[PDB]
Amino acid sequence: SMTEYKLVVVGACGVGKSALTIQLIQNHFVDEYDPTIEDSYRKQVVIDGETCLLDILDTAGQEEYSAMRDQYMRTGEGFLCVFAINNTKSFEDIHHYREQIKRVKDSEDVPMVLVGNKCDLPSRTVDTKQAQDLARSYGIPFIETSAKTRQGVDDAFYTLVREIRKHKEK
Amino acid sequence: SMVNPTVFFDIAVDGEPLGRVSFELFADKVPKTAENFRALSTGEKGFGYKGSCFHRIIPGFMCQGGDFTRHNGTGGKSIYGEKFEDENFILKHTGPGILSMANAGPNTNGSQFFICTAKTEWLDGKHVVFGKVKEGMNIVEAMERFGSRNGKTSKKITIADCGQLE
Ligand SMILES: Nc1nc2c(ncn2[C@@H]2O[C@H](COP(=O)(O)OP(=O)(O)NP(=O)(O)O)[C@@H](O)[C@H]2O)c(=O)[nH]1
Ligand SMILES: [Cl-]
Ligand SMILES: [Mg+2]
Repeated sequence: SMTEYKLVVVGACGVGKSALTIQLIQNHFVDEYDPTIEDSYRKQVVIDGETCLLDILDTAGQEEYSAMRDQYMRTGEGFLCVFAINNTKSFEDIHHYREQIKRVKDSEDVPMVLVGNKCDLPSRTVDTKQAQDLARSYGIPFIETSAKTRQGVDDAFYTLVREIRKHKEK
Repeated sequence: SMVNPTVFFDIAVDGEPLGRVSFELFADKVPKTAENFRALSTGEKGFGYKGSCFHRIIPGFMCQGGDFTRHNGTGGKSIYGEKFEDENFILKHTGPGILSMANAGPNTNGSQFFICTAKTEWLDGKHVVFGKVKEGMNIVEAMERFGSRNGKTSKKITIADCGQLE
């Protein structure tokens, strides 16, 4: 049999939400920035021996249109919360995204993964310990990724599915 | 108008003529912003809109264009430099035909702009309104039909020619 998971990718503008999604779906990376309005993708994978369909909603970094963003969060089962390791403000923004998800879904325990993207770059401003400490404070995993080299891309999405499955056991 | 300049765009669809859209630019109330768009429409500074694309068209909302530097929706530049401040918010997004500046947050006006195809009042106070379609709203409605929910157009919509009307 299989299962299906609604995954939602959120985070500040330009952190690599789409590049991570496109690596997962289409196995390529481009330097050109194509700013998102909204896109959805589907992919069949096997995670821990269990086949599933991933429904990935790639959201824009903006946080206006609360009516639409609240609906994203209501429908979503797990959330990739992405920042870029060379953008301190995008790391500081993570708290707001998490608070909105908890509010909309009426829960302190929502499946989430903290993703520190662009780890290929030499311009780091957020160190790993900072991110691990933040993820620890939330009780969620932290995954370092590069959409450019594909480092950690599968891990980030697969870990999120593992988080959903753990939550469903409760 | 006795005071406000009129500029035009000749719109093309994969290079084929679609029609002409003309705009009244509200120099009487938004002079710096209107002058930027006027000059980018004549090309008199040596750069401007001619040849550029309406890269983001979303039915029910707007037609956005004006990136003649990166040619991919991320670029743009004003006649004052890469960016200039929000001049005022005197005018509001009151319905179809309103011409307003696109931006990346406060005080980041460059060359990108959008033409509303409906009232977009949630943009009031955030985007500087500086003109309106004078003639050719039917051409804007025709452009809107090449858009999609995520803004991607099914055919390439360009400003094949543009300039100022006497
Ligand atoms: N070096 C490097 N560049 C990356 C990485 N991920 C994304 N980029 C670059 O960063 C820019 C923005 O990436 P993108 O995936 O579009 O970001 P986004 O978070 O989807 N932006 P938006 O909120 O507008 O949709 C692009 O130029 C992209 O190539 C990465 O891991 N490494
Ligand atoms: Cl907007
Ligand atoms: Mg994106």
